[PDB]
Amino acid sequence: NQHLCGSHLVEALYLVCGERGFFYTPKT
Amino acid sequence: GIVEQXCTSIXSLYQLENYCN
Repeated sequence: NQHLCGSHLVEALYLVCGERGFFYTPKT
Repeated sequence: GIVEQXCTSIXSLYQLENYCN
């Protein structure tokens, strides 16, 4: 339905990944 | 990368979780 862009994307990563942080491409 | 997958295209919570450390 909706696209995740801009500040919305970074804030969603904050919640989904939590304190562990994230990568620019998947680690597997 | 993620802009293509999530902003230009549609990405699920499952795909977003693949970027987590």
